[PDB]
Amino acid sequence: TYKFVNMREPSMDMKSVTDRAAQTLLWTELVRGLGMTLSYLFREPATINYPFEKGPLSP
Amino acid sequence: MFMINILSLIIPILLAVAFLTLVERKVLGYMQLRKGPNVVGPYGLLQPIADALKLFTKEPLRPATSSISMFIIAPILALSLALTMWVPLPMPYPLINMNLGVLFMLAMSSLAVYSILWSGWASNSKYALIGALRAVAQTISYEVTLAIILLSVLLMNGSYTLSTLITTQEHIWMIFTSWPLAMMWFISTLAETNRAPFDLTAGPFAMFFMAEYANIIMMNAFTAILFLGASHDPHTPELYTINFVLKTLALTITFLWIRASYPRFRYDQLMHLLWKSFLPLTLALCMWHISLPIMTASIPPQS
Amino acid sequence: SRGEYVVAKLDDLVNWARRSSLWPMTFGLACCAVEMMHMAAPRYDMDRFGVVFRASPRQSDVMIVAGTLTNKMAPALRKVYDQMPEPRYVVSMGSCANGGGYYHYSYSVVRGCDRIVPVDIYVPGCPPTAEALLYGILQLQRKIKREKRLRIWYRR
Amino acid sequence: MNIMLTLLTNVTLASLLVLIAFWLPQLNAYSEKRLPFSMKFFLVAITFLLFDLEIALLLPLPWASQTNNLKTMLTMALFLLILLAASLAYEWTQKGLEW
Amino acid sequence: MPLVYMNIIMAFAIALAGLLMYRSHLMSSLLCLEGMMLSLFIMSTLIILNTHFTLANMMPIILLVFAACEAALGLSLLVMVSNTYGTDYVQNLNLLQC
Amino acid sequence: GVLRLVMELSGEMVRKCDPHIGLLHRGTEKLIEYKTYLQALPYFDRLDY
Amino acid sequence: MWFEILPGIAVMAACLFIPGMATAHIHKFTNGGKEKRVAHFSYQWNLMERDRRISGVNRYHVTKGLENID
Amino acid sequence: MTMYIAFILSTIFVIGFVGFSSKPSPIYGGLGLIVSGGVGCGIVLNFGGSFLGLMVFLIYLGGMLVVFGYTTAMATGDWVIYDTGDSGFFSEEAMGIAALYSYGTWLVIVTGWSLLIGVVVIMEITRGN
Amino acid sequence: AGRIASFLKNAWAKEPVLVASFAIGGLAIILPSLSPYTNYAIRINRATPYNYPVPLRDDGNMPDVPSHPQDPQGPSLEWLKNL
Ligand SMILES: CCCCCCCCCCCCCCCCC[C@@H](O)O[C@H](CO[C@H](O)CCCCCCCCCCCCCCC)COP(=O)(O)OCC[N+](C)(C)C
Ligand SMILES: CCCCCCCCCCCCCCCCC[C@@H](O)O[C@H](CO[C@H](O)CCCCCCCCCCCCCCC)COP(=O)(O)OCC[N+](C)(C)C
Ligand SMILES: CCCCCCCC/C=C\CCCCCCCC(=O)O[C@H](COC(=O)CCCCCCC/C=C/CCCCCCCC)COP(=O)(O)OCCN
Ligand SMILES: CCCCCCCC/C=C\CCCCCCCC(=O)O[C@H](COC(=O)CCCCCCC/C=C/CCCCCCCC)COP(=O)(O)OCCN
Ligand code: SF4
Repeated sequence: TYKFVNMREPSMDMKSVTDRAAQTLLWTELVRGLGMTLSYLFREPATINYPFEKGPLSP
Repeated sequence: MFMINILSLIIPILLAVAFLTLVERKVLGYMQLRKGPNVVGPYGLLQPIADALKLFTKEPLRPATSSISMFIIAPILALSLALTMWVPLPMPYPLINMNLGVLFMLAMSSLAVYSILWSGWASNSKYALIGALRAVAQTISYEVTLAIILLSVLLMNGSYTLSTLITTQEHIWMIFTSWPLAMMWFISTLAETNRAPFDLTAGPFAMFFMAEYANIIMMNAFTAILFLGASHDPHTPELYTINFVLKTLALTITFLWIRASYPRFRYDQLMHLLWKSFLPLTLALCMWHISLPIMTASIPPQS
Repeated sequence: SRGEYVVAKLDDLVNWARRSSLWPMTFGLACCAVEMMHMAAPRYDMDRFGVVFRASPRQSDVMIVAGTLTNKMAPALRKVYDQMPEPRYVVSMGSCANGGGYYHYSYSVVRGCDRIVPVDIYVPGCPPTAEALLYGILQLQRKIKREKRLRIWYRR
Repeated sequence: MNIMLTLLTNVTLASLLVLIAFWLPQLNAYSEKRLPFSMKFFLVAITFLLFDLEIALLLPLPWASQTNNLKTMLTMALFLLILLAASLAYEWTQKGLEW
Repeated sequence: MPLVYMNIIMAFAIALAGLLMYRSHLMSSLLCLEGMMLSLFIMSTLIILNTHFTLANMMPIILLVFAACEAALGLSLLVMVSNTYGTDYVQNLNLLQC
Repeated sequence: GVLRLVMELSGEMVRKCDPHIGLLHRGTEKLIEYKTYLQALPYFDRLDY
Repeated sequence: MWFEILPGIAVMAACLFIPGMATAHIHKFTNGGKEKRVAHFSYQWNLMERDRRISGVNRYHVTKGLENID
Repeated sequence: MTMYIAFILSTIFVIGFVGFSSKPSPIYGGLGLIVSGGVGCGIVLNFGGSFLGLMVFLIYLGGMLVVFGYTTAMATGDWVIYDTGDSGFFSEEAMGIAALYSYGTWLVIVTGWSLLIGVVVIMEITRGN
Repeated sequence: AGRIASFLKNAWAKEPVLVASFAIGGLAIILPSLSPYTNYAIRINRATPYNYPVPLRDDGNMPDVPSHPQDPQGPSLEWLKNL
């Protein structure tokens, strides 16, 4: 079985065209990326305090 | 006591640049699920000092064939312009009260490209010269739209005095009156300082870095004054100073945020962006902002 | 006397400044570079030590050789080393850079990066863990702390 | 006077700091060891110059708005902006903005 | 007639003489033309400001604009000349002779 | 990794690209012939690391 | 956590507080405790010059009140 | 009288014009022209032409000399004749300059046509073939 | 009618920047001729005194010229206060 990754056709009605124009002119997806990055800023980092803390190991 | 005022304007700017770098590294780290420098000093606070001391004690690599003259003048011009570009800013009282403050600022920004041109030419390398030419072309291209947006916005002010911008925004911010020009202005300020997504390019290198970062902080301060007007009470200017500094810090952190959030343009892509999306809209909005006060009988006072 | 005290204090200040900000240029020759990219990763965070990520050769302080050095690559590595401003330190990461390693008996591999450039710290491993390379970097910092240039100039 | 004192101070501080930065590492002893001419960039520079001239024409607008002849002033300002847009359009359609 | 006007006219004459010497580098000819333009701008501005000819304040800007356009044209021509020879040397333009 | 790239361009566009490789040629295939199969196994870890 | 970015930012704020505030204080110190008089348009300059002349101490900020009218 | 600061500036202007008039190393001639333009803009600013001096400093220096250097890179007594009255609550220079839109309709028309024709001419000349 | 609408729809997609710019420019050209406040702006500009009002020598034949600013005759600025 196989899937298609980029085989979609955008709608050409007036509402969808206006939505795309609003995306182009107001940079909505750019704001989405900014919000994702901002959300990442407010969560705890993964850094450990070497050499006082050591990475996990195995026998 | 004018020398004291000049020094008290000149030294804190350099200190703020030195710590801007620490903040820049730290903000990027915490946005990347890590930390910034937190070993050199209590919270990385000594990191700028260590960086400066290391850079000033590292050997300088003079090209041994370059024009020593222009190689020395270029950082001189960069730092001089970066520090001079701060003098007419009202906070809330400018160091120098200029009638045509905004023109002086525009002229200095126009001069800014000579340092890039001279640094590229004196490098004695074809590739560095090509890079300098690309940077100069991008800078002049975006400074055109910077100037047009600036005059369009100032049409609501009545003069080129920077202090009047405080009076104009006493009740409402200028961002509400014209947000599209503000968006284009922000992007053009990003493209002017060669900041991401437009970053296509020992002692003197540190000088150039300080000049660029002072330019970043200043541009954000100018944007805050121009579009986010703080209320000023003549009997305690400290409130206006605090508001202005907070807005400038917010805009600088937004710059670092954008740097951390996006890929970068190609050269032809940003050239096309400007010349085929910003310039037509800028001209249309310039016509709109010329005609609007006449339509609404809301022409500003000063003449 | 006070003459030795002042030079000792200034030497301490310069050593602290140099070791608290090491800007490395990395030769990502081979697999070891991957572990290098894991020490700049969030867990280990080289940047928090003052070690910046991917400095340019013209303003780099320490050279990290991470991977196998071939005969076709040695002149380029030597040219990059010559370009570096002083004071410059070289770190040998992994068996391939230390002594050739798994390709020691090969016709196209330099048997150790110290045939071409002098090396300050040798980090063993195939590959050394990101923690091991961090230990090597901190050892280089301690080595820098131990040095004394102003005192030598005074006594000479 | 005051502006000249400020400019002199700025230039002097920059020069002194650059010179000390360039001379501090020069006291300690160390080892001490083409043609192409792309045309598109020239067109970019010339286009910037022409548009800069038109902005120079547009600059007196903030004071142009108090004349009592608002109709004529508006007409001429809009005419200048329209011709600026026309210059941009002509450069656009003649493939002068391509890479 | 004050001395600053004499100094500006002397600068204009020096720039014209430099344009008329023609050592090489047609770019130098363009530079001399622009220097003459700058001298003209400065002295016209001084004359107009001194006598408070309020309307004549239009005249300098206009001049500047027009002359700058000329520079662009000249620059373009230079490029094409270089595009034939690779250098802007004056002696390369010896194909036409009187 | 490490790559040398010689390319000819007419202005911005790339007219010809030519990659020069072998800067990480260690001669694994010849070294494998001197090892047993178990001894030659770890080379494949290093092939695509 | 993220508040560990606050110290350095705070320092920047202090460095950005000094210039503006300083100017204000100096304008209060050299102009007799009042705002520095701005003079565009050449009429305010004439007002300042007249103030300086009638002051008697060659300082414009020294203000002569109604007590000086006899 | 500050040692004839206007005379000093004029002398520096003439010195710079002589310096770049010899045309040595056209990049150095351009730099000398930059210095001379700065001096002349300073003369105009000191005289009282704030807008016109800033117009010189912006247009001339930042656009035209910048394009000149770019193209080159692609290749290888006073204080007496002044007035005594006042100007009111505005600056006469600004009013006279802004009168370009209300008084100078003809000037605006001809200048705009010349600039558009200049754009067309530059495109036609640099088309090539 | 149909062709113009289809052209506008095809321009609103893949070229919204130019559509918005042309709309804004056309509106800026057209609206001032239709607004009723432009005459108000002209009158506001006319009422701003930049120069000293030079008095006229009285001859007994100017009933419309006041003798004092407080006198009823002369232009009034009540409409500007109401604005
Ligand atoms: C205004 C005039 C300026 C003139 C020029 C001076 C420039 C600014 C000077 C100020 C710099 C501050 C120096 C402070 C550095 C001390 C940092 C301290 O934390 O280091 C500790 C002490 O180490 C050293 O002993 C510090 C020596 C620094 C210098 C000592 C005093 C010298 C000051 C004299 C300066 C005067 C200059 C005169 C000529 C102009 C050990 O830390 P370290 O080992 O790293 O890290 C280990 C990591 N761990 C903790 C996680 C395990
Ligand atoms: C009659 C001949 C017509 C055909 C020949 C045309 C020749 C070339 C075309 C250019 C000539 C256009 C005529 C305009 C002359 C300007 C004077 C007249 O128009 O009066 C003006 C009226 O202004 C009008 O608004 C002029 C508007 C017309 C210009 C706009 C477009 C012009 C384009 C013409 C060709 C340019 C290039 C081609 C573009 C497609 C003055 O305004 P006014 O207020 O009374 O007086 C001001 C003085 N005050 C202050 C003391 C009171
Ligand atoms: C009733 C009377 C009203 C009069 C009319 C006025 C209404 C105005 C309506 C339209 C306004 C929108 C104009 C805003 C600017 C739009 C320009 C634009 O669209 O450019 C984009 C591109 O813009 C960008 O991509 C720039 C982004 C660069 C990265 C920066 C991130 C942006 C987000 C950060 C926050 C921005 C904050 C702005 C304000 C800051 C505060 C001062 C087009 O590019 P493409 O989609 O690729 O298409 C081109 C080929 N056809
Ligand atoms: C006289 C009034 C003018 C006032 C407004 C002017 C403001 C500034 C705008 C003009 C500046 C210059 C624009 C020049 C346009 C060039 C056109 C062009 O050739 O570009 C076409 C694209 O342009 C077109 O698609 C053709 C025109 C499309 C329509 C343009 C607007 C027409 C009228 C629409 C608005 C009408 C009123 C608004 C109605 C909507 C309801 C509000 C090719 O694009 P490429 O960049 O080469 O793409 C190649 C890579 N894919
Ligand atoms: S040293 Fe070991 S891990 Fe690193 S590249 Fe060589 S074989 Fe791979």
